[PDB]
Amino acid sequence: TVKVCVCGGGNGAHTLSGLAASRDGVEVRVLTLFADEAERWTKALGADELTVIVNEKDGTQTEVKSRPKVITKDPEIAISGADVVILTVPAFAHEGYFQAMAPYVQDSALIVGLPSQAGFEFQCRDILGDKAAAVSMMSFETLPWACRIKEFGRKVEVLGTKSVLAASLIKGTAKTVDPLSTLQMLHGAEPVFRLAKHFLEMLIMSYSFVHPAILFGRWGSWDGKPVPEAPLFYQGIDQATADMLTACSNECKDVANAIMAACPGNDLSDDKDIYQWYLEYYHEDIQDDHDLYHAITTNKSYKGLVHPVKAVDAGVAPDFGNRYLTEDIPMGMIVFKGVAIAAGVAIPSNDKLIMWAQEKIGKEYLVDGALTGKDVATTRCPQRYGFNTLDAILTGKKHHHHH
Ligand SMILES: NC(=O)C1=CN([C@@H]2O[C@H](COP(=O)(O)OP(=O)(O)OC[C@H]3O[C@@H](n4cnc5c(N)ncnc54)[C@H](O)[C@@H]3O)[C@@H](O)[C@H]2O)C=CC1
Ligand SMILES: N=C(N)NCCCCN
Repeated sequence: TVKVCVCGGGNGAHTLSGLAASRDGVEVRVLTLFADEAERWTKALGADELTVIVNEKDGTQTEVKSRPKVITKDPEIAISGADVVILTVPAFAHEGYFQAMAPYVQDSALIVGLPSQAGFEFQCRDILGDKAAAVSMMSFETLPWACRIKEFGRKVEVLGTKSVLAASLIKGTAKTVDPLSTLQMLHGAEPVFRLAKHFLEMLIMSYSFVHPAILFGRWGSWDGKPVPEAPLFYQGIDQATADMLTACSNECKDVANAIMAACPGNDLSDDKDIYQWYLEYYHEDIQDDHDLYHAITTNKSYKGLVHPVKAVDAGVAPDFGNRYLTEDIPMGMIVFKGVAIAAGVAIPSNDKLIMWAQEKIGKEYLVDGALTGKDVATTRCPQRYGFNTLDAILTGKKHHHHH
């Protein structure tokens, strides 16, 4: 039997619990530490099975029905004996699960971030301590599905499910169940999971700048004047924002190259241009792909997608807060900035974006190019956990003298 603990009670948690529990020889324990979400889910589901509606490419809908073994807020029941522990929650909830699982997680456990967001492994290492080197840490780029709960506890819809998805892996000393094939089995035929060469590649390939860039490209020098209605998001970018995304992406390559040169045996060559990335994973949706601007603006899976806005005098105004900034900055850009400092690589365009973004949401992470902001302890930059060197970042071991 493979024993999976699904952490969370969101769209993803519902879907993953639904899908994973439908597989033969799989036992699912749902863990959720959000107050009494666990009891609520339980009362709601009753004696029925959890239902997942999957929208196929045919336009048809397949119904998956299954039941988890237990739905609980008790980590001892959820984590003990678990072969795989999958965290599917907004990144701010990760700290709580790592803290809860710590004294119950076995050496052999595969600890999965679905999705991880940036700094997932640094946090995991810090919280689990000496147990971190034993377990394996798996980081997935994004969520496998586009999904929404329809009826809490008992029904979730997959609007679409990704064709391919990448994940990185830090192997522990303990032999886990096979990370890639086990995860694949839980998800079914799709996405077709591939293994990223190195976890830092996966972290950098998050392109945490993307959403901060887009918001800046449309609201950067915003004269305060309202607009009639929510402007297009991705499809609404101009040439300047495209260039900005190219600049940031290059800064990603810069950091990647610096690590490789300072640290032999760390293959980060799969860090590619955002433009080169778009064509790899959206080609069938892009009608005009001669450059990055056109690659993004003619992307058919970006149509109808608009900025978050709110009602103001004489029209509509950008709605910051959201998760483009409250997540992508502390759980994204800052982490990348932490690696950039450790590599010694300047990244003026990422910096430009951080400084602007944090002000919008009334947070402070970066000050004078240095990670000394008011709320820097709420981020996952490796420096926050005392991982200050590339070696510390890579291996999780601090230094270490010795009189
Ligand atoms: N289609 C989708 O739902 C997409 C979501 N994602 C990403 O995947 C991640 C998971 O997505 P969802 O499952 O939709 O997230 P969600 O927003 O549905 O998750 C809500 C869950 O977060 C936890 N939570 C909320 N407030 C909390 C609190 N203050 N303290 C402790 N726990 C709390 C609870 O368990 C709650 O059930 C997100 O980071 C999202 O950005 C990525 C692609 C698509
Ligand atoms: N890391 C990637 N390759 N893609 C990120 C998916 C977008 C999540 N906002």
